[PDB]
Amino acid sequence: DVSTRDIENSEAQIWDKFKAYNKSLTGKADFKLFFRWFKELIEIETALRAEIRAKE
Amino acid sequence: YASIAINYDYMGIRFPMIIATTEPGYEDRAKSNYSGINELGSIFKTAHSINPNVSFPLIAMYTVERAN
Amino acid sequence: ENYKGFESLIMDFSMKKNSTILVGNNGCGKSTILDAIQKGLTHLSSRLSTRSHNGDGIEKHELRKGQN
DNA sequence: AGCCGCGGAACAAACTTTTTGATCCGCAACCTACTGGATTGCGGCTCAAAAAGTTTGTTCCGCAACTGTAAATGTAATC
RNA sequence: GUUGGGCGUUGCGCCAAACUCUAAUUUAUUGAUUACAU
Ligand SMILES: Nc1ncnc2c1ncn2[C@@H]1O[C@H](COP(=O)(O)OP(=O)(O)O)[C@@H](O)[C@H]1O
Repeated sequence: DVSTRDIENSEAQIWDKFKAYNKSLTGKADFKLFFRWFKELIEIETALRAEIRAKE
Repeated sequence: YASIAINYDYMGIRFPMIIATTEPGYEDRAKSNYSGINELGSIFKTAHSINPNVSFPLIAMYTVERAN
Repeated sequence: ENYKGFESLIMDFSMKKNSTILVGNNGCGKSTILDAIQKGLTHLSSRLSTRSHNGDGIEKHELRKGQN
């Protein structure tokens, strides 16, 4: 389960009802989808990000 | 033990190199030394700084697989 | 000392016995002691088999939160 | 107190092995005698497309023994 | 598991006694100390 390979790959879809059936009966609790949902839900609320790009 | 001790030259002072690989155990009978070649690479790196368009040598090898 | 979850830990494993068992809750740090036995067992294996003289080490994320 | 080559690693583009979402085509069904329309429907089989799983070329990270003028020192024991 | 005593088929075997905060001393041509040769 949860590892860097899912969180570090964070960097859209409207989460329709027909989605959550997808990749369900596979056998793994994919934290990557949960993290993407978390990001998408909380993004509903740029200059600093541009500053981060320039400073880097 | 096994060692390759080819020695290079640039129209002047000899710049040596020893490429060695020994099985663990008998370890003191052959060791590598890249002192001269590192120095020569530093010389070319400095040359590229003082003169951006400085001449460099050509190194290439061709096996039988050129046309096959 | 100031590893993942232990401030100061000292343990002594029995020598006349050939089995040690760690028992505790999920969140106490039994995995931490095994992860600390490695990163040193890796170093021992590296210097017993290879000539690399390298291995694992304590990463920045494993530092105890607040310490240095 | 400085940092040699060696070999794993942390990343990151390419291959490469399947997960999915239609499309199709026998293929028995109707319907009635049988190509019954001017029909549907239904389950194996196959399709690239794309979200997942290796594989391979490059870049830093770390670390050892001792260094240029230079102590053989009767016994035991300390750092 | 560790510590001090005793005997001598003594570079240590045995006997007789004790103690448990969760938990055993290692460096020389150096310096300090005991001791012989001065
Ligand atoms: N940077 C940190 N700060 C605080 N706690 C930490 C930190 N890193 C690790 N830990 C602690 O280490 C614990 C992880 O437990 P773990 O080593 O996996 O043993 P186990 O698997 O038996 O539960 C966690 O309880 C977590 O709180």
